[PDB]
Amino acid sequence: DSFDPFASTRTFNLAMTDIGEMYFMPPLMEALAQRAPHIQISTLRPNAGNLKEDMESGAVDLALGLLPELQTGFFQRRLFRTRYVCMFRKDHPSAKSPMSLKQFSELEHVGVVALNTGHGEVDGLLERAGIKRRMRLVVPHFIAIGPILHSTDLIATVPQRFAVRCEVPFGLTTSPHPAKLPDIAINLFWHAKYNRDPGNMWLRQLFVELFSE
Amino acid sequence: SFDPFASTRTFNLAMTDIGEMYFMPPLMEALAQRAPHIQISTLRPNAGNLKEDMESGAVDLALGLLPELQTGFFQRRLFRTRYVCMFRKDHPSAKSPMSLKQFSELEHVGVVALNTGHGEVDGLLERAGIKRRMRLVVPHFIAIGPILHSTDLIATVPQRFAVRCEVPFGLTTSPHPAKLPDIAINLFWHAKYNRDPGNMWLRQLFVELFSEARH
Repeated sequence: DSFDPFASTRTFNLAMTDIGEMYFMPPLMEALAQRAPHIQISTLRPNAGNLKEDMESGAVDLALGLLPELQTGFFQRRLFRTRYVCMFRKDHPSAKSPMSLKQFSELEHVGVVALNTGHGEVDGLLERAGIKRRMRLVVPHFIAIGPILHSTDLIATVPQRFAVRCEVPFGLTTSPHPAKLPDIAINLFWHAKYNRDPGNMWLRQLFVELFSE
Repeated sequence: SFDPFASTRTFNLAMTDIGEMYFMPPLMEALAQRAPHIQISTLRPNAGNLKEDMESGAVDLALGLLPELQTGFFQRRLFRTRYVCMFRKDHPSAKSPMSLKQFSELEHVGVVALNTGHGEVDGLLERAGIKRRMRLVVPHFIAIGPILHSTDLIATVPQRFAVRCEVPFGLTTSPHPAKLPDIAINLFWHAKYNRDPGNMWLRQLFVELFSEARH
């Protein structure tokens, strides 16, 4: 086909995690305002069936995150790797940075289940490393984290990006995590069929320009 | 009997993402003094089979619209919330109260919000013949604040959600230019546990904290 961002009115469909939405969308829409102001963007969670078939059909253009299932017929590219960080409200009575493992186990925690994303492991990685945490609140997803941490003496274990997005708006501070946790690798997946498609290419290159390290 | 100051029970609460964002901070803040040894865990209403889970006792309370819960379920109105138009405060052109004209002229973020009272909006507007430049459509509300803060987009969003996001993201709101209905936000619990001291107490706390009935 052909592609002119100035004029293009095409709809792009992006699969991403909720945090992925929170992190990618604002600087992307900000960029798209000056680069392709007439195209449309719609996001969806990866779980919603069926990612392989939909990406193969063209219903979904790109996908971002761990998404380990996509292998054959899929090009991928790593935008960045992110570390886990301990985050809490700045005026916290006792929390300190860098935080000791002892204090970590002593304090009370909010847990994000984060089922079927790479961030679901943490609550188990800590358990298998023999680190007791007082789980005062357990929520499925990350949306309520900032608000909760701001109004309580709770602490949370979140990826560094979620921390940076929330630090200023909710008066939160962070701390290098007291527990040896792995990094998460964040990739950009696109189907091999559309590897040469000008539009898909352009949007890809934009994602790389914006987010890659 | 049930003693909050001593109890170490886990309570399970079914609620939407916005519901989480709104109910959870002032609740945990309150529980810090009243019952500092209990545990709370939340979940979306769609996950699992909610009636069976609530009847079995896996889920204690559920908050929202939830028209599915009719029989064997007692409900209690916590409040009524109205739709509001939100955007960043330093917006080049957006004004409050916002004119319907300007609303149709500006660009929008849509939250699909499937299986919610909030899902209807995108349709209610269409059937009222109101065109919108849907620049970005997202499934849920999590990315809204950040997006609005960084772009000249505007969004149709529930009153309380707006209240949560105004201060952190430097957002202003506006009475919605379109005639939209109010959503009724209720507290549901199963009839089996209507007399259960713990469940009763937690209900009473939810009423004390969030009910606007008397005033």
